[PDB]
Amino acid sequence: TDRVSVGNLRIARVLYDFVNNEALPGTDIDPDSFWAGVDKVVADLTPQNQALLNARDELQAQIDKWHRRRPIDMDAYRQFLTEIGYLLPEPDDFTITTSGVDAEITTTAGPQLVVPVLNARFALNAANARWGSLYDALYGTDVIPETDGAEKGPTYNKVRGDKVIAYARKFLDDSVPLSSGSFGDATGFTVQDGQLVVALPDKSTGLANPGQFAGYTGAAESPTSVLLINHGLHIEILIDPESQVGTTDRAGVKDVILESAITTIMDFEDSVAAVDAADKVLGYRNWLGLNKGDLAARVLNRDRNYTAPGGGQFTLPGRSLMFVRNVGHLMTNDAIVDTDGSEVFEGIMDALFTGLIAIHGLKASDVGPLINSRTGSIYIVKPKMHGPAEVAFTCELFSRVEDVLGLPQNTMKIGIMDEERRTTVNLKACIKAAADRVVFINTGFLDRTGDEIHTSMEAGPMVRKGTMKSQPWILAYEDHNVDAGLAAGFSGRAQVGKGMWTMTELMADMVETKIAQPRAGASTAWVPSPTAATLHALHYHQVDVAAVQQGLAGKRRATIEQLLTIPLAKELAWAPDEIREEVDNNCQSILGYVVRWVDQGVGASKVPDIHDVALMEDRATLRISSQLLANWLRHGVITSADVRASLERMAPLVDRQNAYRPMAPNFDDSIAFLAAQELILSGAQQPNGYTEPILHRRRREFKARAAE
Ligand SMILES: O=C(O)/C(O)=C/C(=O)c1ccc2[nH]ccc2c1
Ligand SMILES: [Mg+2]
Repeated sequence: TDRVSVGNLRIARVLYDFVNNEALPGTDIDPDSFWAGVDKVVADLTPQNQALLNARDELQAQIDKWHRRRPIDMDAYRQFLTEIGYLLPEPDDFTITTSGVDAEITTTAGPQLVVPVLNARFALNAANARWGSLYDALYGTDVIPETDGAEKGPTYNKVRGDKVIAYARKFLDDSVPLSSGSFGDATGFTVQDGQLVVALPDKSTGLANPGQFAGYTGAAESPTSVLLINHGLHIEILIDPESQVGTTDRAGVKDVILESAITTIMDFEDSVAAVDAADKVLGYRNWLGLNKGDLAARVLNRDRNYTAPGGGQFTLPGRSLMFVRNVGHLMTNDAIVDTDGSEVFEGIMDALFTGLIAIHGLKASDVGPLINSRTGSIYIVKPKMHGPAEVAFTCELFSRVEDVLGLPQNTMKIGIMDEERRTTVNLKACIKAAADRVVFINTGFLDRTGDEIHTSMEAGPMVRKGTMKSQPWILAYEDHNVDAGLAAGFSGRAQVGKGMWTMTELMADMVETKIAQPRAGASTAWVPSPTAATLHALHYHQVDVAAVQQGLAGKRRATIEQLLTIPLAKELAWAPDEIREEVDNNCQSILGYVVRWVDQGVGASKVPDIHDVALMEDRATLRISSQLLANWLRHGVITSADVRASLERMAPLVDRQNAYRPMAPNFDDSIAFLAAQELILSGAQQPNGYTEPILHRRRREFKARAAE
């Protein structure tokens, strides 16, 4: 049909054509030595991949047994885990040796953006979100309360605009402070002899710390803009009295631009639905556009030029340093199949194909104008790993792709996600396994909750979904992550990252609460939009991360006993109503996500919950919900009759909460509905509670039954 024959591999034509005509040219790599390398690498590495997945299952079953066979004694649970190799011994202290890393990762602290790579429009904006308007972000979201007078209507509201402006002025004061006065009384900006002087109504002043003055545009007397700096992040004041917002401003300021999303993660994993070669080629084509510099729908902003505080003409990068998030070790994709017809490990494929593609990010001009890494590294996030032997295996896999691609060893750097229990209680061993390729560690708290629930499925009922964020195990897990990174010398070398803020409409809540992440010494945290990146940039001007990290070293705040504390609910924990509610809540979350996945191949979007509070979540949330319900089922809390009633109930609301095809009132005809049912009912049987097998299968079912 459409398969090409390369050795033991039968590649899909769409993939074979794309790689040949689009990816390879300019890579200075013979289009034949490559595919041989694909064939070799697949053949040689497929064993160990399959052996590691078997290890997971073997381990999972011993744990299922120990709980079935009955209290809960911590010291016993701990000895058992050690006995089974689950809980490996902790290595001697060390320091990572990664090099060739850009400043956005080794040094800068600031928000990290995650965008689905199959959406070029999102992917463009995310790349362009290195710089963002603070007026926009304040005006458009509820950071400035829509009280009275300040309501946000079809036209621009001057009262609301004044409210934004005051917010930004107060921000300026608390970031680049004046030696005397306050930006809110300022009337003009000039640069005179390399210093910056702010025209106050009664006098003039400079910055308290004059070094925070980074540059400017336009003539030094009537500057177009003035560039500030705090905590290694740039602030830009756009000056134009001629403008709309300009005339109303006491110093004629049009805007304040913040350096926001310092890095972005282009995603092939949980934020996309890609079940075939057709799907993977789209994301591949976009990642290529991104690496060349020519992705268009609206284009990638080019770099920003400035005048240094004297006369020199420097430049700043206009884009976010891009990572790519490959899929993990579990799934296979039929984009490539062997002679017997077995599907090829998608993880190995992603390494070969995202690595190849990223070579363009390394070179400018002719067959792309734009450069990702200034230092010659390729940044890859590797999710869903369980233990140091799976980290090691990812090293080796990268070592081999490099050989195939002809890059120096250690080019491809790894972004380690701490989002599986077996990784968590062995994190030091995971970092040691990747000591010379590791550019971050990051707490993937949602997936981590999923694994947490599935690992102890046979122990008893779990606490509700909302109760998880406050649990002893997850607070220990968050801190433990930071101690290990800092111990291994991440400060000034690698990022130390935290999770995603899914409540996309609740920005005031984000601005008030997300500050805790850098306060815990994390040099980066995840946001789901360019706007939330700008707002989360504020926290880094408020919190000196370098120092928090500095005064956290040497400390150990988690014990293994705290990590291993299973989030079990106590006896008589819940009234009948709180259960019905939690059931309805998970069924609506599962329904509204799965329906967009199977029917439209959307892996991440703005989906309203039960109360229409819009949440932008991905498969990790689904993994939590479906595993939670599955767990309550397994342990008596609810029945099978209950699940169906809830699904049946929530379905028509999801339909009304949404091109779209309604699941109600015809339930066993919607493949999506049958998927959401399967996810819950087959939940305990899924390997590690993983949601992709069912999802992939059911999406492919939808694709087929729609061709005619
Ligand atoms: O915690 C995890 O397991 C994790 O890796 C997070 C995510 O991947 C994630 C979550 C929600 C999102 N909304 C938009 C994008 C997005 C991404
Ligand atoms: Mg995850």
